[PDB]
Amino acid sequence: STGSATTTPIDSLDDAYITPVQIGTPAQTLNLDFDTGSSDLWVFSSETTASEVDGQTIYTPSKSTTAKLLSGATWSISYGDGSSSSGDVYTDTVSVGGLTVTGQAVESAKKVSSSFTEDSTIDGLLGLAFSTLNTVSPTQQKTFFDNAKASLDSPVFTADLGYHAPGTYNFGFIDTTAYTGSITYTAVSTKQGFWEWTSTGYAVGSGTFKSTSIDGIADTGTTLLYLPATVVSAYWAQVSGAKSSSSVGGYVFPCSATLPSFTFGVGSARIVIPGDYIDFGPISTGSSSCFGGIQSSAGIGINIFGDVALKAAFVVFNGATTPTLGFASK
Repeated sequence: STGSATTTPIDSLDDAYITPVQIGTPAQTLNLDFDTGSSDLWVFSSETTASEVDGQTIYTPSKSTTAKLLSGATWSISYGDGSSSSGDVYTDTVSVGGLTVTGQAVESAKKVSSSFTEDSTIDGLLGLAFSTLNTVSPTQQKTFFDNAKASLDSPVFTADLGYHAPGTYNFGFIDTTAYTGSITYTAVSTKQGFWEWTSTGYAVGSGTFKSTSIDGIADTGTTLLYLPATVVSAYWAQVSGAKSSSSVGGYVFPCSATLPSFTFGVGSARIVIPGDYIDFGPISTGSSSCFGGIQSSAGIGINIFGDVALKAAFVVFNGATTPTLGFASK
């Protein structure tokens, strides 16, 4: 089997991407944030505290003939941005882009934090990291991908995120028309439950490539590119007037600037992030100070190849017995 679903930016900054997912019988379609940095599939629901729902579409298990309470199971998750959610668990049929899993754990939110309530476009998350990070207790649950894997033509999914445009998540096949050149594969460590890999270095604009190992995670659920302070300082030093602002919470730059590209290494291959991808616009409405898309990972504890980086590539998440990550230009 295979699946193929279009993913669409939630706003004009590509802050996140939503992908329609069918849950239950008859189908209830919710728009979920596919997150390769976490491992819970959770949704706004008929159980979510009413004051914490503001425009989201909810899953109502009592209207699904295939829903079953997973008795005694609870979940609770906290994300890198400080947001959180928790609740109880149903199993139900879940389909993505024509690919169906029966008995998928669908985590029903009883509580969500403010950031989720305030984002009316995101009806929940679909985690695509390794199932060892799943938060369901006392019986840990599998991700949609892990459940689908044995049925897939090939044990892979691919992320093809657009810049200010829709893109695609495919399951079970590699679309050879979706990228240019060849795919370069690189080793993954699953020790922390992430799609963790080591970049071979970077370049700023037309500058020379610096060979240096940068361990980090491929995380579709993080907007920006978070890298070591040394690397980030070298980038912003090439932008007149750019500075790190503690009041704003990161690097800002004059909105009048033209940003340089940023290149990252994948083995001997190179992925180029155009300068425009690094512009996240005015810090507040009407400001002439703009927020940067490359930020320091210092104090996160991990480097994160978020959407800014991933959208510059066609990315293969290879979930074979020895997992690997592939990157191609597109």
